[PDB]
Amino acid sequence: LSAEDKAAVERSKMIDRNLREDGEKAAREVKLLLLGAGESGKSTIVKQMKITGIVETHFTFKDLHFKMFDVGAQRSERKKWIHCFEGVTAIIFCVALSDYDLVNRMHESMKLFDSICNNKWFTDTSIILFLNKKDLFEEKIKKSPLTICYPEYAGSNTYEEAAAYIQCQFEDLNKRKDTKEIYTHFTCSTDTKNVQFVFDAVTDVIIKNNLKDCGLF
Amino acid sequence: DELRQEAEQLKNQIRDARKACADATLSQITNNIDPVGRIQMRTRRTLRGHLAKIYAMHWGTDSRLLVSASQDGKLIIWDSYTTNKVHAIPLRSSWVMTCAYAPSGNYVACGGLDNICSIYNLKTREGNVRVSRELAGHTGYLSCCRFLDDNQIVTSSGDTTCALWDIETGQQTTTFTGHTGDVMSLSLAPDTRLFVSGACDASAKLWDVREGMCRQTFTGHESDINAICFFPNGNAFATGSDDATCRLFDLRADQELMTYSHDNIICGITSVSFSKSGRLLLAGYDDFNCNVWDALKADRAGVLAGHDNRVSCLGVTDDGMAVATGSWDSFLKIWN
Amino acid sequence: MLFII
Amino acid sequence: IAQARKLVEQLKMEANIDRIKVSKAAADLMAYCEAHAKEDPLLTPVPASENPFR
Amino acid sequence: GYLFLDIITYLVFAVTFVLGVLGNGLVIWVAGFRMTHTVTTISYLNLAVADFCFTSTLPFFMVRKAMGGHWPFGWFLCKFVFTIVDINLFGSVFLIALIALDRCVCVLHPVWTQNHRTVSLAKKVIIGPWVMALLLTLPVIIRVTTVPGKTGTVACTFNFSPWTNDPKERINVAVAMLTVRGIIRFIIGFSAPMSIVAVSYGLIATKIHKQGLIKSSRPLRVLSFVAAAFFLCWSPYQVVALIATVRIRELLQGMYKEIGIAVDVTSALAFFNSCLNPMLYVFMGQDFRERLIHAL
Ligand SMILES: CCCCCCCCCCCCCCCC(=O)O
Ligand SMILES: CCCCCCCCCCCCCCCC(=O)O
Repeated sequence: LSAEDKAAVERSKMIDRNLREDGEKAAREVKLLLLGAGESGKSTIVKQMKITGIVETHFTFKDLHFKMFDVGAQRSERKKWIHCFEGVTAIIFCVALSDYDLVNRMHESMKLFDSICNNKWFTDTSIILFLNKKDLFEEKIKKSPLTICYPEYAGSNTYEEAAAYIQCQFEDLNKRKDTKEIYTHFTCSTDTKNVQFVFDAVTDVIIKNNLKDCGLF
Repeated sequence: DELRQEAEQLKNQIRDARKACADATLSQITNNIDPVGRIQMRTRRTLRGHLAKIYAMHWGTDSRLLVSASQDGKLIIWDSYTTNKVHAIPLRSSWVMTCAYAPSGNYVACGGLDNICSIYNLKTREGNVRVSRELAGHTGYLSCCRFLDDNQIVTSSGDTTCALWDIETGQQTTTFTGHTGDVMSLSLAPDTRLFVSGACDASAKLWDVREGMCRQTFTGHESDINAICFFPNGNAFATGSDDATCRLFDLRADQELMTYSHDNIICGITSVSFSKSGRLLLAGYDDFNCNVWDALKADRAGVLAGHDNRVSCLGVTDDGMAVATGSWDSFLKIWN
Repeated sequence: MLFII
Repeated sequence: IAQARKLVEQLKMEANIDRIKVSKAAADLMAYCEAHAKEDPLLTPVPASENPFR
Repeated sequence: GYLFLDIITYLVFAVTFVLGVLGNGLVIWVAGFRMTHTVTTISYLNLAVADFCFTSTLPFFMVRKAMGGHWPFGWFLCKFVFTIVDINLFGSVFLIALIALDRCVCVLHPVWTQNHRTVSLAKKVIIGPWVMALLLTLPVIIRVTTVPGKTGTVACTFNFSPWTNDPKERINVAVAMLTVRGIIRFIIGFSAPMSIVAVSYGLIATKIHKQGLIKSSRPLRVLSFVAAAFFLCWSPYQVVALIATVRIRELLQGMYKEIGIAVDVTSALAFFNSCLNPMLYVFMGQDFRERLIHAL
């Protein structure tokens, strides 16, 4: 039946074993999509991680290997390539808190956040959210009122209340409040604090994914 | 200031010219032909081994080998007759939205969110497949790439620009600017002198590869265009769109001839390919199943279910023997 | 498992 | 603003194109389909002795 | 007075046979053929074959109880039925323990389950419940035999050391061999799997309550409705069996008639778990529930 293609079938099986081993080594890594609203911040959280196209940053924390796809260089219709990231564990979304006065930039960041959060592909994908430049925010809120971006805001212009209001406005954009959780964090200069938060959020996402697969959740 | 009204007047003039030439519709002329609507295709093979969504496949001119790309970073070349995997190429970037197999069969190409078309040399003195040239000149992602010969590859991009590349030099010999939206697909003419590119602006433009200027522009799609394929003559092409509609545009008539729509189908088309005779239009919808449109009558002659997720890519063999549909289910099925 | 007796 | 004049120039060549009646184009497509119908394995099932996928 | 305790036993076997064969078949067909092989689904497939072959074996038990202990099938059919039953029941218990440990490891230690919980490791591990089930079923395969009765009836009672035909020695030898089977029943087939299920479903419930990661009580409800179901179905029989294995000498003369029907009704409750495992692991999963309706 098979004479000289028996070795062809042997090669097919050998390269299939190699495909499976590589596939296990790929499924081992946790995939994070970094859909940063602006060049600001998105670059900063990338440096705070251990380390033209789409940049794939690889780092390992506590025996968990991460892949961060910085897709900011892909300035095109996000609708036609966003489905490529349908299976990412989490979407690290990076916002600059000091963008409220700059131009409306914060309003654009919310438009992008609503675009990805209520997306047909990321219905069950948890969105880690980093509000960056909290230091620049602390100095800025002293002189520039937050009523510039939010007329509806009615609170003392202090860093804690203003930051809480911005976090509330971002976290309130998700219509799907059950299958998704927006893990929010104000970025600390220490690289360890920022990565730990990502590790904790992704461990929560892995636990929830296991619960859904095992039928508990 | 005057240019905008001049352009509007020219658009009205071209529309009037098309309306003048539309003496009759395709459906009226081909209403008396035999309705060949009994198309049952059993899956003859299930090529398995991809561990992620398959976005692109392309048959070889030998109509036996086929290269398929997927998001696990692997181009696999399948001996479709025996289901064997001839090669497994580990791509530098797993985000590959397209792949092509050279007409000579010596090379394969793949590209995607990396913005780079990688050319791989299958036939080398060493036993491994090595990348010959990475064609990096696009600012937008690569949605399609088709080989014209061992040296010329045409590549549609997500930056509104279709490019013509010289592989040995590695530099664009022609850039087809003119689309206003991301170009999602390409289709080379059978004679390789023309190629139609469909874009997200719902406009499919016929280009000339020799000088590089848009020969004709076709509109008629409501939403984004996802797939395009020349009729075997090269005098017509079908287009697949997010609006659940295929349309047959004729190059000489310069206007749409047939609309391929059904009310129960409300899902976008991810892939389009014609049969060897052009009598069948194989449209791969994202409702998880392909369709078989009788191209001359717009009556759905058949369905090709058997795929769990959306049929991302579809291709008919150069001899028309088989139709390989690849899907996000990680499985390619060859039908006959 | 089974108590045969 | 160069894009506007460029679009105007392109829409000029689209305007002066030697078009053909849609009846002729439809007839040509129908004629090709009829001519190559026999050499098309999908339209009519091919015997398993001639089909390479079994 | 005790005739009533028999009809319930017959129905519990009857409901278990039909529901078990249909439901588990669904699990094997949908999970094994229709769905992709993930670690969780292969574990469910193993449990499904374990509690399907046993339910398929149940008609032999119903007929045997019907004919007052007569085993009319033969020698090979008694060897195969009893060998299959013990392999399956012991497995339908070790696999429940393995599923509990899997759900425990994939919640308590998510990093490990991400890095190492692959279908390859899963298939390597799933032999351990089967290999344990086969090694503990060897007393059935090497000793269980059809033994003739002077009363005009044949029985499937274990025959030990047929080499010694001493009436007195046979009872003494059996008491000892059957005590070993009893301790192994309450320290490997009930205590160890119950301990693993209780510890696993307690630790994951404790974590998902302390973390507060869950929003609905459905995870806690499913954990309770699985652990309690396993305890409710097997605790009766394993309890009666232990009192019987601590009273075997007296049972081998027929003196304690009561345990005779105690072992029977309770064992039917134990077998009920085999049919309800498909009802409680795969059909409470929406992915499987959607896949089954779409499968047809
Ligand atoms: C029914 C008793 C429990 C089930 C049987 C034992 C389960 C397997 C325990 C070991 C699993 C693999 C441990 C090493 C994993 C590794 O290599 O990191
Ligand atoms: C690094 C320390 C890890 C400690 C915990 C390891 C647990 C190993 C046992 C896992 C049992 C389940 C694994 C999949 C098997 C299956 O369910 O099919």
